[PDB]
Amino acid sequence: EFLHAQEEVKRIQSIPLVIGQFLEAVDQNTAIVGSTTGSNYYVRILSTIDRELLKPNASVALHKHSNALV
Amino acid sequence: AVQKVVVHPLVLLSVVDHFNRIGKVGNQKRVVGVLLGSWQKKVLDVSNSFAVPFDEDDKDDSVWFLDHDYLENMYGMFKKVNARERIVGWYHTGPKLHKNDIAINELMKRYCPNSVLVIIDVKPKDLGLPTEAYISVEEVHDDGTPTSKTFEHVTSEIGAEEAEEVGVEHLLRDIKDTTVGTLSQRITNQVHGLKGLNSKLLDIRSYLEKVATGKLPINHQIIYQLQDVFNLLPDVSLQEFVKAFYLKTNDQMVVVYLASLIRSVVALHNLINNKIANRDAEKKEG
Amino acid sequence: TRPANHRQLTFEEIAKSAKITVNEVELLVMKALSVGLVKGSIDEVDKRVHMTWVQPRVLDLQQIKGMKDRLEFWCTDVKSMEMLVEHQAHDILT
Amino acid sequence: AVDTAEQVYISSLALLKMLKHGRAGVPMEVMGLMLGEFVDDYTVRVIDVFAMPQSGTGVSVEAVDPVFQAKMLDMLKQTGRPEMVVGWYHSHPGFGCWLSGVDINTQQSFEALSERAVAVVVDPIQSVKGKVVIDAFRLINANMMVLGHEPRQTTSNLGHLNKPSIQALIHGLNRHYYSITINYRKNELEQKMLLNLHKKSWMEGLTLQDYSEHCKHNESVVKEMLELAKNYNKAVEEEDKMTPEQLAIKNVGKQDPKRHLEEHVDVLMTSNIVQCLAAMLDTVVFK
Amino acid sequence: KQYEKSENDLKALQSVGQIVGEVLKQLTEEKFIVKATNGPRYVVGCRRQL
Amino acid sequence: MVLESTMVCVDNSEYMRNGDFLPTRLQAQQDAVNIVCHSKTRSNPENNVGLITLANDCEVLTTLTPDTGRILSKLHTVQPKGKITFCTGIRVAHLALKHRQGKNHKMRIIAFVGSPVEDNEKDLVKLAKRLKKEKVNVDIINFGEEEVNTEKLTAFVNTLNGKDGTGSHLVTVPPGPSLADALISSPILAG
Amino acid sequence: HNMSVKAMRFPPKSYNKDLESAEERREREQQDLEFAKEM
Ligand SMILES: [Zn+2]
Repeated sequence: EFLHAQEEVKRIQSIPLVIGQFLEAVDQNTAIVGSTTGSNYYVRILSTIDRELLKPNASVALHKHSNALV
Repeated sequence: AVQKVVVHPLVLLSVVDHFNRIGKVGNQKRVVGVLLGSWQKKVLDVSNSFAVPFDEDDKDDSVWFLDHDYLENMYGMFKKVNARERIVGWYHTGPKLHKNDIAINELMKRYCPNSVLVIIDVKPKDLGLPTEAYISVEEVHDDGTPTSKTFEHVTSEIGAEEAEEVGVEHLLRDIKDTTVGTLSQRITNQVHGLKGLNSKLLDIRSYLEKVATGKLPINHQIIYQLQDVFNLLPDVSLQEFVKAFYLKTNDQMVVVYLASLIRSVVALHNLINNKIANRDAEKKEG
Repeated sequence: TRPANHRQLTFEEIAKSAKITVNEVELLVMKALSVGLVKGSIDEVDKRVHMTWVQPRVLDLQQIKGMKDRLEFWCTDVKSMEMLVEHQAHDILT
Repeated sequence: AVDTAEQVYISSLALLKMLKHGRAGVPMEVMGLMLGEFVDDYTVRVIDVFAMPQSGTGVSVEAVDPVFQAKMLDMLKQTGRPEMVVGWYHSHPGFGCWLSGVDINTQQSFEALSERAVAVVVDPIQSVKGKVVIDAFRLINANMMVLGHEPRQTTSNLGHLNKPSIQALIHGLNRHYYSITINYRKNELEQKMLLNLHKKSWMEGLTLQDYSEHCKHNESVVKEMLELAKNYNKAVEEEDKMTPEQLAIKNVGKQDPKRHLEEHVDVLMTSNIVQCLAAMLDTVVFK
Repeated sequence: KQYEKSENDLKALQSVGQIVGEVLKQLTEEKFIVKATNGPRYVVGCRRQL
Repeated sequence: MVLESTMVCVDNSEYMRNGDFLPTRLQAQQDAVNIVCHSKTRSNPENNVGLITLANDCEVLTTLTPDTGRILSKLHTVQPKGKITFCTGIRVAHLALKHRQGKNHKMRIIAFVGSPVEDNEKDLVKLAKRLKKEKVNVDIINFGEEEVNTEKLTAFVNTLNGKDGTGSHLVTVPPGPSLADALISSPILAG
Repeated sequence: HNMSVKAMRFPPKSYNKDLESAEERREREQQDLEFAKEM
């Protein structure tokens, strides 16, 4: 039953995706990005991302409305 | 000439719903319909279908009917709603390969050159993949008739697609033995695959039923392969096939000996990360 | 005629079964390999040949009796080794 | 009146017809008809769906062409069995599900003949496995909006089970239409013959997997697994240090051994145990 | 004919303008990544026929 | 109007091939089919007239459609070459009329035979009592040449309108190549 | 490796309560959503 929701969470990644840039993280599983609309945000993550693929200055993906890491 | 066929689960369901809407006749009806789809890069694709009105009287079973006006306009609509979609051949419900299916194909080859048929299942029980397809080949050849023509089975499987895997995996909700680890292969091909070779061994036993008693045509072109299977039967255990077998067992299990040795120390380290949260937590909280 | 255990005949037996001399049977088998009716290898110092593949011939209702019986106890060998599978790996998957 | 327990039974064939026609022509809003079997005051059943072709370039629901449907309604009538049009659908591409002001007008032309034509929205993009994005709707009279009267007169605790999305709540829900809970009609005539036919491996596990390269790949992992254990000969050594909650934030830049080191052990086992076992069943079965 | 041309405008008023962008690279067969002439960079798909 | 479905069974057998009839045997029977499908259309717009054969290959040449343009297009260079096979000609004529959109129509077939038949008279009377239990009235009109005083066709129509059928006829062929418009003027005037 | 599992699951204890999110902030989330829908 856990493996049903394990794949179910990735509906958020679907098509209409915008691009920001990683800046730093406050803690575990919550970070700060800066969008290419110019304004910075305090965002949430998606848990399947390997965190150790982050930060040279990492181009990321953001949800177009709720605006968190994708 | 044709590599393989690709069948989607839409058309697989788009026969059985038609078998239910004609299942009220009770006595006898075969579901025969028109198969739609493309074929690109030498791989036969199957996408869409419908079914054509058809009847059959038992006495003088060479009188079939395909209402071609129903074949024209409904494909004219489907080409209009989807120009990418086109004809690919035909199909029939195929319990046991009825007799009209030698010239149903020749009736409607004026639309598709390689007019392929598809035999489906209406009562699902087997240990395999109950979707059959043939191909049309003819011969002015060896012994039977001056005009000879016999279907030959091309390999068949159920092809997937990204859009339908959402719907296919939604409609199951019953059992799906995923999480491929050390035991997905054990059951998809080691429990089942050995019993896969069961019915392939048992199939040539069914041809073997003619030793002196069965049907009157005997062999001519069936035994050159069977003479080769016992000839190409693999090498016996006398050579360094003994020695090179123990060679790799003394190589493959070394990696297993190293990897299992690693797994102990990892979980031993995880024990220490749990004694750091037991003894250093009772004095603080209580 | 020889079984699949050896099928390894010598040149002296060819000189017996075809009454042809030693200095021509090497020319005889290279013609047989070139036409393609046999596929094997040729030794020269041990005076033997390792024939592997032969041309398939026809047969009557007596050679199917051998192919019935050599097939038949090979059926239960598939039964016997798979009997270990569903009985030892049974609790791995219901 | 209606009892807000309207319980739309659909099908198994139509959902595949809905998503295929919604995905192949995706960014233009496509539409079609719903040819089902109407039942009582409470429920409705839609078993068959045929798609309607478009009119021109542009995202619209343009209009129905009754030349097309009248020939289509008697097309399968002479072949299969009679049914009757119980509704219609369109497809929002990547929105969600609501009735737009363009969507509501072509609905209002269809509720004139029968008062129970269902407006259905499918979304073939926000759907992955256990999501098929759905929730068909149906209009409510704006006459009762002026009266300030709340419709649909709840007699069962079956309607208020799903919670509507806030983005659909921005639109005309719930001031012009309502949601309807649905389930699916599954049956063993279809259930078994799609399970046992989708992913069946034929003779793959009865192979040896490139026998010179499997033991070559058995070193292609182990060599860097040495140095990845040197990191595991490193990261444990800077413990009894700054309070390993701090060793959670700080390790988001560079790779860790401990998770990566139990990773390859699973890989270096199932690649070996499956391949070593399959070699030793070929020796018995093949002579 | 005076109702013909004025019927052309009856359905010409339903076309929608289109954002003019520019293709930056290509991730997969369907994952494209663009930047409009407005501003921000997007991740985008296509039609299956284009 | 009255509910029927007119189905003509054309004759592409190999004995209808000569030039004894004045335009052609093919064209004179075609325009006879044309003026009677104009007769069945203008008395009732619901009737459609398609054509079938009774040759070795009982082909649906043109589908049963209210259009006649496919009928006019196929009957040019139609190749009337083939051994006649009438023993399957009933089964292709009857089972076609059960594939129709309406079974409440009067099952009516006309059948054109212009070739010597090699049927068994016992096989057709088993097919006649098959049609007795299927309630089918077929008026067979003889064309071309045949066994004169047509053999096995008197006993078939007699065993067609038996058991209170009594409405069918058998228009036989006159063995003279005259103009065939007045030959078929009797079924167009009355039944 | 089994014994390092079988002697490891004893200090799981006092996992006191998996909190979903809130009572109050959930209600404040609902009020904020109702404000946006009215807007
Ligand atoms: Zn819409």
